[PDB]
Amino acid sequence: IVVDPSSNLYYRWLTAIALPVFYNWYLLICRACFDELQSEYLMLWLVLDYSADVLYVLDVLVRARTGFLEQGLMVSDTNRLWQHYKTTTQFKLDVLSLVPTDTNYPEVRFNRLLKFSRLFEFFDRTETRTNYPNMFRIGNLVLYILIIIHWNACIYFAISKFIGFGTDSWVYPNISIPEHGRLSRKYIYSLYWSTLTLTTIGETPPPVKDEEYLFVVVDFLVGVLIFATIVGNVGSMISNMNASRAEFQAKIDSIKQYMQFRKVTKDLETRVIRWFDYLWANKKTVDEKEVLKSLPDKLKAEIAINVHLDTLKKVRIFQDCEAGLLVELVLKLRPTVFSPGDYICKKGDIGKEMYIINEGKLAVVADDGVTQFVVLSDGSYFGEISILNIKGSKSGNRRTANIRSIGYSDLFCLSKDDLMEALTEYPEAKKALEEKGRQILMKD
Amino acid sequence: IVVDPSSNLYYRWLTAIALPVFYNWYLLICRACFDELQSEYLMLWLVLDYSADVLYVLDVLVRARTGFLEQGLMVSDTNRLWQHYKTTTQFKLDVLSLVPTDYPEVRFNRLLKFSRLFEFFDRTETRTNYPNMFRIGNLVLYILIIIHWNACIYFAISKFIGFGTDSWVYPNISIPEHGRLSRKYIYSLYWSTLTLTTIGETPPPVKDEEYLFVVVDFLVGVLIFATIVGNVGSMISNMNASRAEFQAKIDSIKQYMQFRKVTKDLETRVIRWFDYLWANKKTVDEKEVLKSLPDKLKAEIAINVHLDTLKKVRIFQDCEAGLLVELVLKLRPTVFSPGDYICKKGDIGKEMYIINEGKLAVVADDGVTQFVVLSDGSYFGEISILNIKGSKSGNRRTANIRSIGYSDLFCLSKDDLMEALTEYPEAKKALEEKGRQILMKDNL
Amino acid sequence: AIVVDPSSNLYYRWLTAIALPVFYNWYLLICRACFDELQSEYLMLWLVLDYSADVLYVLDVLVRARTGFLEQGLMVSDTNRLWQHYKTTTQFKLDVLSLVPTDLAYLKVGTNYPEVRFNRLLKFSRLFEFFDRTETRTNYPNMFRIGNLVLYILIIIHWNACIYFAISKFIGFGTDSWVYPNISIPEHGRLSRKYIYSLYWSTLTLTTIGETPPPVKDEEYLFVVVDFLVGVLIFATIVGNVGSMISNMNASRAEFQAKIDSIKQYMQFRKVTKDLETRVIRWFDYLWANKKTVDEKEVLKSLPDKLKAEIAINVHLDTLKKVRIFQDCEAGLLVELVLKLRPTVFSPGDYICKKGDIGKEMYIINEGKLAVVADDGVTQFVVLSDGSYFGEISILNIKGSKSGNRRTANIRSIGYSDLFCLSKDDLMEALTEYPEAKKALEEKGRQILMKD
Amino acid sequence: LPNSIDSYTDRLYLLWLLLVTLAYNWNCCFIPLRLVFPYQTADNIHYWLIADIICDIIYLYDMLFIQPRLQFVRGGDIIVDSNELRKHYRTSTKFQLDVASIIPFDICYLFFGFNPMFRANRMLKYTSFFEFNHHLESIMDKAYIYRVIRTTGYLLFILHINACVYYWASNYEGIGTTRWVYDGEGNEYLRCYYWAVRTLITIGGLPEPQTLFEIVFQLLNFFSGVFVFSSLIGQMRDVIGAATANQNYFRACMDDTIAYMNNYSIPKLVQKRVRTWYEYTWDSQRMLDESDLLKTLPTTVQLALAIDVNFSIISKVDLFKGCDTQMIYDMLLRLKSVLYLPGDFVCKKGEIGKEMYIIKHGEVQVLGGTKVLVTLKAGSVFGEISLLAAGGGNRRTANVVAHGFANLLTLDKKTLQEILVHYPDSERILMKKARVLL
Ligand SMILES: Nc1nc2c(ncn2[C@@H]2O[C@@H]3COP(=O)(O)O[C@H]3[C@H]2O)c(=O)[nH]1
Ligand SMILES: Nc1nc2c(ncn2[C@@H]2O[C@@H]3COP(=O)(O)O[C@H]3[C@H]2O)c(=O)[nH]1
Ligand SMILES: Nc1nc2c(ncn2[C@@H]2O[C@@H]3COP(=O)(O)O[C@H]3[C@H]2O)c(=O)[nH]1
Ligand SMILES: Nc1nc2c(ncn2[C@@H]2O[C@@H]3COP(=O)(O)O[C@H]3[C@H]2O)c(=O)[nH]1
Ligand SMILES: *[C@@H]1O[C@H](CO)[C@@H](O)[C@H](O)[C@H]1NC(C)=O
Ligand SMILES: *[C@@H]1O[C@H](CO)[C@@H](O)[C@H](O)[C@H]1NC(C)=O
Ligand SMILES: *[C@@H]1O[C@H](CO)[C@@H](O)[C@H](O)[C@H]1NC(C)=O
Repeated sequence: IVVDPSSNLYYRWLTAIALPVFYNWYLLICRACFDELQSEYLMLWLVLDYSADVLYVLDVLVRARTGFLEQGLMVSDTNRLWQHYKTTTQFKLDVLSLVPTDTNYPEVRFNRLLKFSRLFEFFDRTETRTNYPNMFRIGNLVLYILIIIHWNACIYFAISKFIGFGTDSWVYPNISIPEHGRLSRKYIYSLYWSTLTLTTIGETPPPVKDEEYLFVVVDFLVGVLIFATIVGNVGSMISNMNASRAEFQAKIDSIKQYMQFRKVTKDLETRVIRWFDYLWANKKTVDEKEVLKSLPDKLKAEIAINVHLDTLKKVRIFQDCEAGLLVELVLKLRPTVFSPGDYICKKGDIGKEMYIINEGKLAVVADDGVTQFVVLSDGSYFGEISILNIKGSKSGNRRTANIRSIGYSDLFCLSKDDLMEALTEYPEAKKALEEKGRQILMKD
Repeated sequence: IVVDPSSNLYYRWLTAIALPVFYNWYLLICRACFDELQSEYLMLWLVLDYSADVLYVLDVLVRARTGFLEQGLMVSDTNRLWQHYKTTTQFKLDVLSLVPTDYPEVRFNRLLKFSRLFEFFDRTETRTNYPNMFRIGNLVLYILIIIHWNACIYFAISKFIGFGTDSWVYPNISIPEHGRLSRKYIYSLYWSTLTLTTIGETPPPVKDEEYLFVVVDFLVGVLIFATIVGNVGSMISNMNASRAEFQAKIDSIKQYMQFRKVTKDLETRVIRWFDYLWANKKTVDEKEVLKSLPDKLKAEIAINVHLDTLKKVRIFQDCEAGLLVELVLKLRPTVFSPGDYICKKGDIGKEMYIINEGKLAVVADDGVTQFVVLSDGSYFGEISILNIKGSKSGNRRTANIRSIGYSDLFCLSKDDLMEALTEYPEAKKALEEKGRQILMKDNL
Repeated sequence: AIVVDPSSNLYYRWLTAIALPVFYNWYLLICRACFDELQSEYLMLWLVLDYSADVLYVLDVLVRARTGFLEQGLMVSDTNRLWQHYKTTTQFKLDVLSLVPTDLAYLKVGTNYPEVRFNRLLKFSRLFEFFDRTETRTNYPNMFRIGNLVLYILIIIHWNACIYFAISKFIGFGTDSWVYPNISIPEHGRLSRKYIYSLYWSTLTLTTIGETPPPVKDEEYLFVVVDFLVGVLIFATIVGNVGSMISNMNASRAEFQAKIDSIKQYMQFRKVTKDLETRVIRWFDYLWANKKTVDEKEVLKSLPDKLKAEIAINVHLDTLKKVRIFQDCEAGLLVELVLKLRPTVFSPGDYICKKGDIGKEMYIINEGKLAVVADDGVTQFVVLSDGSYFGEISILNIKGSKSGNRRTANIRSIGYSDLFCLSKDDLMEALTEYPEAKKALEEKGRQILMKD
Repeated sequence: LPNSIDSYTDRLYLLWLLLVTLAYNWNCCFIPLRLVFPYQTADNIHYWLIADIICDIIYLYDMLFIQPRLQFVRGGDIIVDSNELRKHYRTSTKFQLDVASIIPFDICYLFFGFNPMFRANRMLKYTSFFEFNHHLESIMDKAYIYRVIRTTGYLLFILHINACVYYWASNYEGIGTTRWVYDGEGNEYLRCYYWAVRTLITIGGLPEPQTLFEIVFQLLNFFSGVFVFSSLIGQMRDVIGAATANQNYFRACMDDTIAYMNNYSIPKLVQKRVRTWYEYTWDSQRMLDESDLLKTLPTTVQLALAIDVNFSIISKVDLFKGCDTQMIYDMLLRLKSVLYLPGDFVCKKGEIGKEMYIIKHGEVQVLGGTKVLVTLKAGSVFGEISLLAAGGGNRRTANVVAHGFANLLTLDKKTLQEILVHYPDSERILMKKARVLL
């Protein structure tokens, strides 16, 4: 069996190996530096160390059976997978994370931190798989902050143990005093010192000796760089989180300034502003071809037959013409969203667009009086005679009826020229639509 | 009666329900933690509690009779509105926020109507005319709520530990200097401000819980500071995004005029043009302003802008209705500098102009003499565009039209005109015979 | 009967001469109000400077009553209409409030209270107008943005220093540990020590540094917490403005680098050969170092068609009158020809047009040096140079000859040539409205074809 | 020492600019150090003179034997002639700074002793450091690493300059006079650098300034620390926003089309196929659309880039000998690169055909309806019998499915005729080869 690296079994393994890598980082520096946490909970660290080494051995056995894409399809040959594993630097790291250096020294297990690539791979796969990318970027930044704060706390306690407990006023205080001699007090005061140094607050006692001066200078300079990267990586997240709202406000205020420059009357001004408020409230602010211009034609057609073929299968003119021509039709359909009361086309305008109603309710209004002859619901269709343009008709060069919206209709439009470029490759259905249009025009 | 969710009465109700939600957040955590505000002003908190529960049950009724949109139409059937409300989670939040569980710690479910406060902030952000000033006020309100909740959390932790047993906690409240309620609240607010802005003049902690709370508080204050800086940085980058884009256009133009060695008269003419475009606020062009709108609102804005200017001239009044709609749809305006020749003699003119807010004058060949001065509303370019018998020239300019001031014209190009002139044949025979009458009017 | 011009340079010299005493009135009016040794010690200097600031304020009312405005394109030059357009503004109300004679009350109180002259700060619009006109007028806009930001936060830090010293004078000098110390002590009683320690306190509080002594009373706790929240807003605007200046000081460099890394990503994806990879990369570094990386149509897109035509004439016409072919032609054809040119830069070794191909472009050389070669390699027959011309015999499609529309020779570039691409269709649609010019171009094409 | 230095393909010239950077960084980092601290003692003065003579020799060798040898471009043509390179550097604006920097004020050592304020004109050669910065940022495959190291280097340099200014002010007020000044008791550079770190970084916790000069110093230093820390945040934000720009744009378009497919209620299999397309396009191309990139380039580099990736694939097929090169170049500029997920149908038997498929990095199969006839590997052709025929013509002969993640290069029939209307003779001979081959 070959584990596919795009599957969900591989992400379950990425979680189950980013757990002991995180344990090995966090608790290996804390067990090395604090020397009572290693000595007290020794049975717990024996159990967790046996579990983390078993997961590291199974991680090597999984990476020797993880497929990789050669010419589009996955390699299933296990000897090819093993040779492609052996030529990697990750095989050197995943073998170096398993060398038997060995109870009293957890510094001999510091080569278990070398599998950082599994932890960074899990964080990358979670950020591309989850539904909350900015929430996971905040969680990733907070986890990197907590690893840096914890490693600096352990480094401050190791430096204070090397210099001497309580010989200076800067180091950790005297370990034989039972107030400072407990492990909870040791870890929480070292974490308090590391937080106050790395966040550049500095309420801690000032250094006395020269190596303490140098360590606090290097600590403040690590902390100002880390805390500049954190402030920048939160500000970039906030700016690229509300860039779409800022772009929509720029569009709205530019059209507002254009209307107050050109002296557009207040009714049309309120109509434009209520249309923009409707678009922002119902989240149709994007354009359809602008957000699907990057996908290929097959996936654009898959979305388009998934959402338009249900309303385009029950029509007068395209009933059983051609399946691929209905595919090209729903590719070349185009949306416009209308306002309530907005006339689509009066008596007198020359026709060039066929409209397909989708989530809307229209009305064939009269000229002078507002009388609804028949309300056209969603799935209905109009524009057909002025996009077919048949000879032998009345041929007044005008549309014969008024179309007015009752509510916010979402018409999916279709041009006659786009119909002809859809219809070039199949001329029998062309003649079919001409005769169907002739029938519907004679039986109007 | 159905409250329309985009009306003005619904925003007046969003103000009147975002008042007691903000009250319940602020003063419910303060009355819970301080125990002298709750015990002294008990009549005032009973009155404001009665008013907050009255506005909460009225919000339950108003959310029950608010409307939603299916098929673009306003629903007014109250059983459908009540079913759509009961299916949502906000009815579960409102019926959880109105459990009379009655010590204002039992009234802490009144904070669960936070969505009305967030809805009021979003509706004010998309309704006001100072959106960056409202977003500064919104961010200041958010950080004052966090400073207040941290002050109440510090006084609760200090009351749980002991008043004045340590140096970290709030001092001994039996002393009348530290015992007053104004001193309690303003010292807890001063402490929470010094912690959550990462300043640290506070006394250092003593116990492990005080060390751990100050660690968690400093990390939360680092993330608060980072969010404040990221919000004000995105707001400053959006407050002058149009100004920075216009300055990038100006600087690219000046870099081009440095690189291609453009002479000093034309460099100062382009610099005067960009100074005018800055000082009269036309920094964004109408061709990119009118791209994001739908075609129906674009045509209606074209009507309401250009038709009242186009019907100011009496000889262009004899034109068909939908053809004038298409003509003001295709009218493209430009602005001319003073002294800029609109048309010299030996240039074949392919444009017709309708003067809108300008003042042009006809001059001789290299001689500033004023035969006539064209004004606002008048037009020209009509005898060299319809291919009439000229004085052995056909389509040639028989007059030099300069600009007296910063004039603005409606550029209607020849082929741009003709590609839609070909579709309306008898109306265009009427327009070409009217052009023959205009040529007869000026000069045979 | 003089009318000033608000787009001129006399108006900008007046904006400098009125942004001097507005800024003086802001700064030294809050300082003379709060510190009380400045008003009592330098009284003759403040009488002279307040006479100068009031004289310039009266002259700003007389200049704003003569600033022309635009209606129907022209500058309005009649004094009654200028006075009426001034009088129906709110700025006239702010100016006549900014010249209210409070010197009567200032002489009533004994020439010691400049608190009555705080309506002289009401010409802040002249200061904002001067900073706006300078930030569009100057050659260093980011340096002026940082100078403007440093002036704004120094106004706030100075005003907050004066507010802290007024609060300390109200509470009492040296009763608490937070207030300013006892001024009868001769070390803290000096005015330079007073102002510089108050400015030090205000910088430490308003930038959220806090080395100050902690407050004692509730009014001091409240003023310090209000100053700390104002200081975190001031630090947020400082970081936002300096981050925006850094992001706009190399925006063009960042977009060019994004184009470079996208080209490198495409060429490492499709795996082109390394000679073509370094050719394209050195081609893009040459286009950046010679400041021509952004295309002429995208630079000139914002401009009107008249200024685009004048810029295209003033660039391309000194090249296009060095061609020995187009010397007998007219102004409209030369305007349309220099409008329909598009420059494309070639690298060394690059082929312009190979022998035996269908001709669809005409080229005019400008800052380049080319060579027509044979089919074997680098054999220089003619070295086409600056201002010379090729491509004019295989786009006209003159049939009946031995060549037809076949480009008769292999043309390569020697240096980094910058040709002017003039297309075939862009010439035939630049000759469609001019038939006499069309047959003149056909007769010169017959001459140069009889040469060829 | 070549006759002419190329300065773009010269790692030796990059090593020389590293040497002038090291001499210039010695001057900038050890001018104020010897000027303020007492590290120029009487038994180290020959060491300072030896490294300062090495610094002046590197400056002079730069001004004489390297910078008059640089290949530059004048008027399009590159320059090789050494006297013309020497004239170009002598009439350049680097030579003003270089001959103004190398002015020997070390001969003024007899007037006022060994004073490194005489050598403070050696810091005027900053253009060699900025040339080294631009050359290293252009040669490096990851510019954000060197932008971070340069922002760190400027931060440590302003803290070093502020440590030297604090030791000057300590020696001016007197060492150990007030509580603010340096006391004297440890390593002087380390304690003064610690004060400069805790002031510039706006931390505080130091002794409070006592006299008025110290209040002015601490106030100006805290103001400069506010703007240095703000510039540090702005530089790290610029590096972050220009480092995750393509990833953020890819993720923004991905969540935008996921928001569209959830707004129009599209099922989980179609949403999974769109997400699988997006993950494979990021893992292959590391970009959204290559046509959006290639539309920005000039037409000649577009031609050479299309030729070097597709002309071998066109010429390795036996069909494409007789076609002429201008039509071949125009169809290589009018190819479209689409991707097919595994199992997708590129040619359904019975549908209309309008496309010529050039396969590249993929493997499709023909199914004539599940048996594998010939597995089309990369470089092969299919879709050739519906491109040459007019109108409907012929339908597909077999169901063609993509086995792996095939990346087809497509040639639509409409773009083929839009090429063909500008090439009549090519159209004629192409129709003749069409009729002979079918
Ligand atoms: N005249 C007419 N058009 C109708 C009717 N019902 C739907 N329509 C569509 O309404 C139209 C309005 O524009 P068109 O003239 O373009 O074409 C007409 C038809 O497609 C009807 O009863 N009469
Ligand atoms: N030839 C001419 N045009 C005039 C005169 N007065 C106004 N005009 C307008 O000036 C014009 C300049 O451009 P047109 O040739 O387009 O058309 C001409 C007329 O519309 C006049 O006396 N002679
Ligand atoms: N054939 C040819 N073309 C030349 C010569 N000198 C300059 N040129 C230009 O080089 C050309 C290359 O392209 P064209 O065939 O389009 O037209 C040719 C001429 O305009 C020369 O000596 N012979
Ligand atoms: N049916 C079929 N087509 C093949 C085969 N080998 C190559 N091809 C090409 O594959 C094709 C797929 O599309 P077409 O029907 O257009 O035409 C077919 C042939 O040109 C084969 O064995 N069978
Ligand atoms: C710590 O305490 C022990 C006993 O209380 C004492 O002997 C030792 O000297 C102390 N350590 C220091 C550094 O003073
Ligand atoms: C607080 O003060 C009261 C009287 O002032 C005293 O009885 C009590 O012990 C004090 N408590 C503490 C913790 O100091
Ligand atoms: C200030 O100093 C004077 C004289 O030195 C003294 O009389 C006065 O009491 C002092 N004020 C305070 C508040 O201590």
